[PDB]
Amino acid sequence: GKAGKGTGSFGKRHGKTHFLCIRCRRAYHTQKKTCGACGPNAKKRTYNWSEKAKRRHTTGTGRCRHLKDMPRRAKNNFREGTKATPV
Amino acid sequence: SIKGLSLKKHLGRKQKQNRPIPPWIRMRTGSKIRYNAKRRHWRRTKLGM
Amino acid sequence: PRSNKRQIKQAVKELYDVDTQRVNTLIRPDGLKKAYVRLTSDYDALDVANKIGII
Amino acid sequence: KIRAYELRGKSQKELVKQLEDLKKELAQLRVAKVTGSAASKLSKVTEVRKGIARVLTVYTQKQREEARAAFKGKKFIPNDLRAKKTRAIRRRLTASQTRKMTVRKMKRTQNVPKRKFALIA
RNA sequence: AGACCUGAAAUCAGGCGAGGUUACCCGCUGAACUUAAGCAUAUUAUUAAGCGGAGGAGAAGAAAAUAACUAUGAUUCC
RNA sequence: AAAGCUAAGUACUGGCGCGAGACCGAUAGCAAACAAGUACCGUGAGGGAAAGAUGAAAAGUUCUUUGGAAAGAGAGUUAAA
RNA sequence: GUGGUAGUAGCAAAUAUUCAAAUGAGAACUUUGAAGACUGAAGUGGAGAAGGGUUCCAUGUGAACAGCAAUUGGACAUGGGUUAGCCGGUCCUAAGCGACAGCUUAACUGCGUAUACAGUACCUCGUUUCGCGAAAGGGAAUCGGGUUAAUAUUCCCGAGCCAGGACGUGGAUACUGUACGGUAACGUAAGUGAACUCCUCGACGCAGGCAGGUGCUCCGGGAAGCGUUGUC
RNA sequence: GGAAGGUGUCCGGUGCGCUCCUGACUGCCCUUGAAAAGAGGAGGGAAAGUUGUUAUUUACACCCCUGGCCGUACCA
RNA sequence: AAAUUUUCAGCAAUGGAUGUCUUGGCUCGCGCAACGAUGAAGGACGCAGCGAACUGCGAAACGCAAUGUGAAUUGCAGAAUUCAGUGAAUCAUCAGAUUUCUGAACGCAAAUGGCACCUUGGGGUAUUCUCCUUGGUACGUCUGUUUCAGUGUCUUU
Repeated sequence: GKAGKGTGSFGKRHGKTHFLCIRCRRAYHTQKKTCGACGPNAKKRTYNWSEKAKRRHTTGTGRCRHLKDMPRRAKNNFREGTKATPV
Repeated sequence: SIKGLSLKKHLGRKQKQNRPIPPWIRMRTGSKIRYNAKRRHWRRTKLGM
Repeated sequence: PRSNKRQIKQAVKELYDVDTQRVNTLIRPDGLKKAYVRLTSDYDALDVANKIGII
Repeated sequence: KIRAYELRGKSQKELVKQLEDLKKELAQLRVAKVTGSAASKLSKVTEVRKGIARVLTVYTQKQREEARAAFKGKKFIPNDLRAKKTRAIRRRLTASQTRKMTVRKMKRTQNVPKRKFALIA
């Protein structure tokens, strides 16, 4: 019996359930076409039963290209279409 | 092998992150860095990408 | 690496002023296109490689 | 050697020629990196690619000044120039609309004005 | 032939919606461990998880109100 | 009553920017004082570390000598190796 | 974090190594020769897929790793390497799966074949809804020799073929209207055919023997080189 | 010689042989053994063409032009 | 009596406790209101003279313009000019620009830089051909516009 429960059966497994998702990781179920973490759905998949899961992937963990510049921008009341003056 | 161009580039990138850190970097001021932490051996530890 | 085989033919014609027979093209592991470009039998390559300084 | 105030003199024909001139010199530096050189040469790449980025800035700066000169005080300004701010800030009503009252509430506001009154010692 | 009524089309002209964040806020939906020295009503709890929607605050708000007094007088909070 | 608007006092483990402390002092305090939600494990949902301290100044031990080299031994830097 | 156990258990499957010289600080273990063995074409051989991801190739080397060793290495370091009209993906549809119209549900979801989806101007036709789903199904066309440290039906030399679109010279055919021949089966250098319709190929099971063919294996003569030779 | 130049590459057999392929048969089934893209044929006779710049031939023969994108190392 | 075992001390080894530090945590208080179809958060791939990561940035790529400060940066290299200056800087500030491929993600798709059509400007027997090149084409919904359909209700030419 060599298809086995352990060592023999571990020889058989050379599939891929999951490949990289474009949005999320390696959750993208290829048959099912959906992601374990990111979730085809417009809304991003996230749950209050895991607070560490939210912690990993929220605002600020990434680059924040638009957002980082915001505090400075709002400090000056969003001034537009002007320059600094030469003295 | 019969890969897509996307998967080729992910592989491609992780060759380029698998080299020893420059010698001159440790010499520079206020650095505690010693040998690269993230180095990987292709047998020992695996990508899936 | 985004470039086309018909663009390389015309870009090489614009830069070095030399007409191309046959472009072949290949994406290195890096993520860089290498283009092998055989020139037409009219021209010579060792004239052009000295003009650029790939020599 | 380029400075950006000097390029604000030069014409829309001239800027293009200079941009092209730098890109030749940037290309002939890449050749020397590949074949054979010293570190005396390979610092000159840093000067010139900042030179290129100046000439793109100044060109695009003049492109927008002529547009804003032309569409000044006019409706239907192109989307390219159109005052970003926030999404929420863009939405809302003008101070005039929020401020504006009915003909009824005008009369109650007008005829009962704010009076400076005081209490005696 | 011409007035309406109803329903379509368009890469028509100009606009608006979607998704993200969780501390507080609004609405639905909705448990069990647990306590009762058992347990079923009860309790945990009109809570957690789930699904929607906001704002610098939100909701509430000028009585189809309290009272039975010599009467009080939107709402919120202490 | 079966239609509607309305600031203030009030709430605020998030964001943004300040000020404190009879608090903890690297097995503590956040999981994280360091390239920490990192390395790494899991097909996946998820799981998730260890790791602070030369000296005031690198002045981080040239030079002779043994050895294949690593090192050792003399000598040397420093207030001290 | 560190002991005793302890320099102990143990390193014993897959028949097997030996001699010399070279290299090196150092050779039971690297390379080259000479012998001797094993694998024994449903191979431990030559090529692909899944999975891996630079392990490939060259030069170099102080550690550690390769349960002895190591001058060796899939280890370490610095460089280099993957060339296509014809090889595949791409195109088609299978089992199935996403969405349209709508229909459910507070939504999350779940269902989803319902619908008004050619001859500037003038007509006359009009029933199917978009897409995904095969690197073993279907399907346009490629073969020989050479070449590099590492690529080849992809590079080079030579000989072709296919899809799309076409100028030109010289031939066929017709000009009161699309070629002829054969009794026929059908034929030849060519030999117009819109709308609409029908048909063919694409297009298909398993077992059995029989006949023919490719490649392999085999026997004999001829011409080259090679081996054996105290004996034939 | 210290890479230049030569000859030869010929003519026959054999088989229940082994391999894969084709061909026509025979049998088996309460099992009868995919679809679509695409290529072509036919029926039909719509159009054009009046002895010359015509018009059908773009696979009649020859001639001419273009062929994008991604995989391609190596183990197995 | 050696040797061995055990015990006590000295020196050495092994190990990282104790002590002293601390650009980090934690808690309380006080202010402020500012993401997104003008493409957000998050993801992928790139960019430095000599960089793997972490920070920064997007083919203008550890940055460009402007303003302020006024001479550095630094591990090495180079640049020296930039030195009574229309100007050094891994400087501060930030009002002007860039902002690849993505993602609500929007032409159809998707383990594919796959497969279309329209459109601007140019490049090679052609109005239908191929090529490069610019920008488009998702869904819902409001106001207006244009073109329609209905033996819906009406007159009637």
